[PDB]
Amino acid sequence: FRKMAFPSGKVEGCMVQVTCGTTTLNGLWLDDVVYCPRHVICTSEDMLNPNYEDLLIRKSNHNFLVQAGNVQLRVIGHSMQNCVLKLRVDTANPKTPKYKFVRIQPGQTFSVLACYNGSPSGVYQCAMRPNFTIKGSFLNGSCGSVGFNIDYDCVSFCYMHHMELPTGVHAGTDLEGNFYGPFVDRQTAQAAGTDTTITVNVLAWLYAAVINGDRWFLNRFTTTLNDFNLVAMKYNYEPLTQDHVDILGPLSAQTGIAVLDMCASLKELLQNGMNGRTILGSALLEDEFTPFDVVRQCS
Amino acid sequence: FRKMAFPSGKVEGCMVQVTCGTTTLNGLWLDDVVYCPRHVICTSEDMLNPNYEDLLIRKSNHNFLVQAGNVQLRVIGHSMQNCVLKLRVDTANPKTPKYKFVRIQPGQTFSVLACYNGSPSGVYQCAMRPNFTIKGSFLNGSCGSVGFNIDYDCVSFCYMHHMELPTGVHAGTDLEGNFYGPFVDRQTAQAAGTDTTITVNVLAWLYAAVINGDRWFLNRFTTTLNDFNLVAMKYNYEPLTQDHVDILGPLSAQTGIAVLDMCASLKELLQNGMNGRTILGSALLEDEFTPFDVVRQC
Ligand SMILES: COc1cccc2[nH]c(C(=O)N[C@@H](CC(C)C)C(=O)N[C@@H](C[C@@H]3CCNC3=O)C(=O)COP(=O)(O)O)cc12
Ligand SMILES: COc1cccc2[nH]c(C(=O)N[C@@H](CC(C)C)C(=O)N[C@@H](C[C@@H]3CCNC3=O)C(=O)COP(=O)(O)O)cc12
Repeated sequence: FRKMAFPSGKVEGCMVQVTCGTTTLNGLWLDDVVYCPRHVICTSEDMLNPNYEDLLIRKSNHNFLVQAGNVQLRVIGHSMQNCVLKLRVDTANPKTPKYKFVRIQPGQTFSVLACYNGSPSGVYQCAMRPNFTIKGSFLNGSCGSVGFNIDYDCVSFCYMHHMELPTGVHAGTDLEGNFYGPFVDRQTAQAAGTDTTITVNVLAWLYAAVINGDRWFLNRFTTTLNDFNLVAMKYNYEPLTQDHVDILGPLSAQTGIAVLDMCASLKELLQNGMNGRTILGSALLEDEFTPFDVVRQCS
Repeated sequence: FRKMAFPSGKVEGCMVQVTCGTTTLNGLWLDDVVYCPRHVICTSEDMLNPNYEDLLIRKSNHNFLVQAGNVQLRVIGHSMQNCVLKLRVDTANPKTPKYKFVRIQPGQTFSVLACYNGSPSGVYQCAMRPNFTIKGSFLNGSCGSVGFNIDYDCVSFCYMHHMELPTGVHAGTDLEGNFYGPFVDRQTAQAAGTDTTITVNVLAWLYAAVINGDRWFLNRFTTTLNDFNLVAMKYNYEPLTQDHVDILGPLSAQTGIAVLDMCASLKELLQNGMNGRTILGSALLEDEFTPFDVVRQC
């Protein structure tokens, strides 16, 4: 069991660089539209509190340099959707995959393709925290890098990178430019809310352990969803949703362990601790594997 | 600071499916040659003690089914290099990157493109352990998946997957077909030698933790290289060479913590444990980041 990203080639073929003045960021070239963070239009001093609608009115199509590698793509239109700039270019990307734009929920994981000046640098898997932060790895010049999932050659884009909080975590938008969480694209220290443990992913990990024959923590009690949720919040664990119960279904069926029985097993772990014992080799409960992640690495 | 693999697009364009009989696995298509593990020619019976050269001479070009996506490539030749079968096809792969075949040293890292039926499934980073296994994530059908590094648009292939040991770790060959370690491509339960921890990599990772504003493990003390290595070897850590010390230079210069200062930190963490704390989110001392790995990301 390890953190595994999706193959990045279908997204690599869509990465370009977008420059305004001296500001260069990454953009996403799908069909004949390039998506990138709107603050590329900002000067260093417009950034503390920018008037983006005002800033954009001064810009023209020919103020935008879009480059696939060193090849220029002529910009023939521009609009602002929330915090993302949409640049219509004169060439449909021949490497455009089947795609959708999706807004993910806390807990869901995705692969990040870290890029600089339109050139891929690395790929790794992140989880969206309950406080709408990701624990990423980004340097200057990374903005506009995207996060994604691939389901049957269809690339679901879910994240575009904008910001590093003072705590070192990262924040950004979906591909419609709506931030995850309560952050804004300004040059300003913002703090995320207190983070919690992703309960649905911890349960998936317990299912993963059972599948591999590590099952001492199973007990003979059960619980209601509401009773579990109330206890979970006293341990800094996220409450479960009906959708969380549903995506645990496959693992529940595969192991024969009811979701609410596994919750009662987790509940006992929270009230009593590990007592010097390990699960899948570890003394800590892992919370960045989704049920889908567990199914993927077991099937 | 997280484990990050190279982007895999240049390799994805090389993965094909290879079928001989009722065995299917992955192959790597570069120019007009397809590389895959040789046991794709074996039947259930042969697997116990296969005389491979004997079994190969009895195969024809038309016994090999190579599929690239949905298109089928026609084998026009075949040979064996150690545990790797080389299948010549009549079509050159347009997506062939600039590439080299390299054999990595233990402690060095690479990216693994896990593939099933010639279709890429996931990418992650591994390190060649000192006992020549890797701690990967591979299921049935993953044989022929490859490991690689990328330096200035040149892909260096170093690993082709063959086996999962009873202990759950993994083993394979370089692209010349030579196994890493004492393993053999027969269907037997094989054990590796005792593993040790990659010391130079643990130090790099401690330097990585400092760079990211975590310092709770440092201390005022210092140690000599030999006195460090005595303690390190007692804990089944690999010895630290003067080359390792130099390789860590950049990280030492950036953080202003001398190497042998960090060694004293590691020596204390080994003698005192981690006392319930975590470093970069880990309860355990992590050894799968090389110095260059840290630098490239930091
Ligand atoms: C407001 O005072 C602060 C105080 C304390 C902490 C703070 N953090 C930020 C911030 O994050 N600012 C955004 C730009 C704003 C307009 C949203 C930014 O810097 N994003 C980077 C990615 C970053 C760079 C390093 N690691 C990353 O993740 C880009 O890539 C685009 O900027 P570049 O032109 O490429 O450098 C401001 C700030
Ligand atoms: C009694 O014998 C044993 C006892 C105890 C442990 C054992 N382990 C193996 C082994 O690993 N055997 C190789 C083939 C031999 C001939 C080298 C194999 O099974 N390789 C997999 C990838 C593997 C499969 C699961 N996870 C992976 O990483 C392929 O991909 C090709 O096989 P498939 O055609 O896909 O089934 C044999 C064995």
